[PDB]
Amino acid sequence: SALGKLQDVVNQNAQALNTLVKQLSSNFGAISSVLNDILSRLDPPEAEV
Amino acid sequence: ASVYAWNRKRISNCVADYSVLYNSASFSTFKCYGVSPTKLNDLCFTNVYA
Repeated sequence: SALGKLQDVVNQNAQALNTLVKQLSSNFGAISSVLNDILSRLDPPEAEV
Repeated sequence: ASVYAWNRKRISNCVADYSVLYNSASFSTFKCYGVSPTKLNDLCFTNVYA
């Protein structure tokens, strides 16, 4: 337990990157969270929305 | 059938050809939500309701 001041520094960075990765699984209001399905399912004039 | 007793048909195990439907000019209204009609040929679906 003495090296907590050195362990939390790594832990916080590990949390931040993980939350950044998790943001790839959000729709943000769109119809799908993956960019390939939108291009493979919608017309070019419409998918830009 | 009438409106209050509308029918429903299962659709599965199909080589579905939507080109004939879209290319036909007999339909006054043809509106698709969430899918582009020209892209209907590429996609695959597990089940279809009519």
